[PDB]
Amino acid sequence: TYSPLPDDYNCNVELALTSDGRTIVCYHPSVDIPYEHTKPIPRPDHDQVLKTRLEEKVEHLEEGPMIEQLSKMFFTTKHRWYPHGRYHRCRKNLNPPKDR
Amino acid sequence: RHRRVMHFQRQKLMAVTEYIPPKPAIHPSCLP
Amino acid sequence: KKLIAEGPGETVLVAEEEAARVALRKLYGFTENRRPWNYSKPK
Amino acid sequence: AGGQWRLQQGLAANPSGYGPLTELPDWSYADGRPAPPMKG
Amino acid sequence: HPWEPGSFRVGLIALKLGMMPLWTKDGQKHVVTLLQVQDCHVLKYTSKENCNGKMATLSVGGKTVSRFRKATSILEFYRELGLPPKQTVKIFNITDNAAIKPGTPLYAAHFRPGQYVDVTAKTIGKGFQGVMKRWGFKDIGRVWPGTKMPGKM
Amino acid sequence: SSFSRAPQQWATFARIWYLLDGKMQPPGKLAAMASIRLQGLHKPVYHALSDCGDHVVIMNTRHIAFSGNKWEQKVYSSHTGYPGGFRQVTAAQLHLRDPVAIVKLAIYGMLPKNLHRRTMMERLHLFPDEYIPEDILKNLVEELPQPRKIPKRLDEYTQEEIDAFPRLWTPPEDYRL
Amino acid sequence: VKCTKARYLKKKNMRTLWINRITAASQEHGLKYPALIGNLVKCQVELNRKVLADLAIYEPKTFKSLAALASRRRHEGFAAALGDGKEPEGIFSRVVQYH
Amino acid sequence: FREVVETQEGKTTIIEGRITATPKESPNPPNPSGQCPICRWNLKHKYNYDDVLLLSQFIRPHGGMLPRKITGLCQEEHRKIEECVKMAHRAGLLPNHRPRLPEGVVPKSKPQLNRYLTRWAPGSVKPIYKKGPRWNRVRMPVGSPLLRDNVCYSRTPWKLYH
Amino acid sequence: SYLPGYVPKTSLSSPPWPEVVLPDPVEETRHHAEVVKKVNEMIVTGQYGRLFAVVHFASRQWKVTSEDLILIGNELDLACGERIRLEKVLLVGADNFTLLGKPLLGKDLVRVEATVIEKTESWPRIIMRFRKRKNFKKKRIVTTPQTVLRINSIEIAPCLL
RNA sequence: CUAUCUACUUUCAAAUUCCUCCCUGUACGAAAGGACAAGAGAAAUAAGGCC
Ligand code: FES
Ligand SMILES: [Mg+2]
Ligand SMILES: [Mg+2]
Ligand SMILES: [Mg+2]
Repeated sequence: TYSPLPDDYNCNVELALTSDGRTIVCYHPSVDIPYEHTKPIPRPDHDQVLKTRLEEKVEHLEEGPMIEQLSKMFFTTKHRWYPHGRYHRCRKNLNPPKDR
Repeated sequence: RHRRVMHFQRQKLMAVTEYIPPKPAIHPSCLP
Repeated sequence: KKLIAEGPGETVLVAEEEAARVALRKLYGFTENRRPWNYSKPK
Repeated sequence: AGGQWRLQQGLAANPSGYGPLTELPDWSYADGRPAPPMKG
Repeated sequence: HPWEPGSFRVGLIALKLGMMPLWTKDGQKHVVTLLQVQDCHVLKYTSKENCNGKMATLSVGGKTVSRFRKATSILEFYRELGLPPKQTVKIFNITDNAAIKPGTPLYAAHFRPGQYVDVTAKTIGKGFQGVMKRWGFKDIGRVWPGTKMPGKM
Repeated sequence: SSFSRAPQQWATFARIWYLLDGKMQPPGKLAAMASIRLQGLHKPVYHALSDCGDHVVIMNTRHIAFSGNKWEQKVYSSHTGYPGGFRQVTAAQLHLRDPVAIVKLAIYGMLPKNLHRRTMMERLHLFPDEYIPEDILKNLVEELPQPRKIPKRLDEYTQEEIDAFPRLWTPPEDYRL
Repeated sequence: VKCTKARYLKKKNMRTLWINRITAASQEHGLKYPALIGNLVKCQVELNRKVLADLAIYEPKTFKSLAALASRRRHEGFAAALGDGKEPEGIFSRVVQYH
Repeated sequence: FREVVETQEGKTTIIEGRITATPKESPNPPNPSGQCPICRWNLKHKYNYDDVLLLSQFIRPHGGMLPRKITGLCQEEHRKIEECVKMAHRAGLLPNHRPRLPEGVVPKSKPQLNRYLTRWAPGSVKPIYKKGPRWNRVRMPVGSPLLRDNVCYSRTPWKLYH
Repeated sequence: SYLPGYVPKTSLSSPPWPEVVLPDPVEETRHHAEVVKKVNEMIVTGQYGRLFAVVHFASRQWKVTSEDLILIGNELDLACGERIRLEKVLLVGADNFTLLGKPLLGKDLVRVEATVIEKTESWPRIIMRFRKRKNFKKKRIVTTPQTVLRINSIEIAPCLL
């Protein structure tokens, strides 16, 4: 039949005027994702006489290389990673208003 | 001596009053 | 094969745990869009 | 938007002109008593 | 491998001993510079893909220097290679058929008489000099980038 | 939706990865779509101060098609900064030198002229010829439709379609052709 | 002085934001902003831009219905334009009259 | 269709033509009053540069245009189709209507710059080094002016200059 | 073999947009009654949770729900605690259905009640015009009367049919 | 300029030129006349360095 919009996403919309014609009624139930359209949850992942060692993977990196790594990882420019002076740091409100 | 600039209101008037030629529904050459 | 809940997460484990919380909210009738508490004077 | 269409239906070009949306009372008392007429 | 047209073999690092007069059978005088190869070895080989260049690279080292004045990381590199540390390390762009095993010594007979060679080195440092010595010199509202002014020569 | 507050916020502002095919597409129409996605202007939650831009991946940038004679006529000009450093090259010359330059410049001009523009460009991934790194391929969420419909070539027409079209004129049987 | 003048800009920018968000929400349903706003008026739906932007974010199902209603009214306008007026007006085209 | 041939046999060459049946026009044109084929089929202002099915009928096997007298097209449509065929060729829509490659020529691959609606031959056009001021801006032609009268299904007329 | 207005298929022969056929009026009128009845039964059986509505109040439109607060930008000649009914409801919505007025829904269908919880004035608003004088000492300050309304409840009645 | 600010302080190194010889009394040239590059030597300038 005729649909104003496709009904394969978000919800199925049925538009109907009332008999008097003064009210528009919209029936929009949710469209549940079909099981077929889903993927299975990805499953995560010797002479070891000595205990396993929790080697610290914390490597020192200089500011330039460290900022370059952060910028690449988050797809940002380098500027945001540099610090700012005391004047701006103290200006920031550390008890901002919160709405719900 | 050179075509002087017109007041833009006048230029707007000229454009709105430009000749519009009649367009036949069927081209004359396309008819017997 | 019938969806009961769906949840978002930054990791698959976090999303799976959130989905469980969403399912529990629906089962216990404590969803975010449930009928609000009625304060109308008894009548 | 819709100013010319509204005029074609005999309505005010602005939906805030004449009609139920503007002229009708905004509110009434919960018990059903009518509110005082609005200043506008 | 045999030499093929389009091949680029490695070069070497030499020390500048000085200059001497040389005469040719046509009776012309020529001043030459004596370049002495001291403890020159191949240090590293990098293939075309890994070098980020069209041609593969061969790293060559120069004069032997004290191990007591070198960084730990550099000292570890030479420890694996089995050679005393070098003073200068240069990169030569080579073809895949000119690759030499790291550690191989390079000699002056790598070049032969009658051949031409480009020689690269740091020039004698003259410090901060004026336009006259630096450039030989005795209005858009700004100085152009690249303008010749006094500076380190 | 009865999500937990933190998960709900994460989903609403999450970054999406979009794929765009540039084969036989004009750069500007590709740039116009990429501009909107890189700014987050396609989201109802859009706000300039909210960093709600999305990732845009454009492939086949080498196979873009310029309408008209823009290959010859369109000139890209830059200045090195030195006396006599002004350089002007045509779109064709620039395309051979850098297959992604034309699409990149088209997007750069459309983005807002503010400090957020360079950040938006970081989320732009231009690839010349159908090869996308596996990591970027795993991010992809949706492929946006090509802005220009690629007309079929004469050879690409099926016999049924060729027959369906009528023969407009009767050629003289004595004409060499 | 800036504070006094900014009140004018605040209203202007807020309306620009609602239109941007409504445009984005409409595009998700294949509808251009002028089609949605104008056709909703032709259905005697007087929801303002601020509410429509709020609905797009917090009531997506209701907003899709509004987009579907605008799309339906737009199609009824197309059919009427092709017709000579002999046929009857569309169901959603019918305008309620007030006196 | 007359195909001239030549056969060298017995130390002699014979040149003769061969008359072959041609594609007959589809019967019952919708508008038999139309003077030329385009109007006879209600195709005036209804074809573009990418309608190879329509344009291919008026071009030779090697991409050349056919004479107006042979085709019967009116001068106005003849020029329209002539421009459309030029743009169709420059866009690669007609890859089988090119001159046959002899044994001497070698297969070669050169920069293939995709283009469409190309009014001018790429070689003749010169770069716009100086755009000029806003009031006197040098524009880039897109499409052809001959197709300015084509049916438009949008509220905006075609932009012929970019 | 062709009609008088037949045109061979080409790019410009027909419009680019896909042809749309609207439902038959008679058949569609029957379908509308089924949808209105279905939604009416949901209201009759209370098959809805939280409701939201769009109300027109003080020249303004408010997307509200139960327990919400709205700051009205003027006085309302009402005592704090007074319970009023917001009588101009453009829209009332549920999870699965939405009712739209043309332009206002009937009073029978939806009832929205609110309470006045605070009567106050806004924070001082500076008015400063840069006329050709010493401006600072000539700054005007205005405070506007405000009223805070709490949305108590939104009730829909089964009167669609 | 007792120089606060703007700008700038290595676009690192593809080189130009005039003469002589040669090509050549050759190609062209009715003929006279007379190449061009290809080179060779010698100069100078500029750029870069060097004792
Ligand atoms: S005479 Fe009708 S289109 Fe040519
Ligand atoms: Mg020194
Ligand atoms: Mg305004
Ligand atoms: Mg010197």
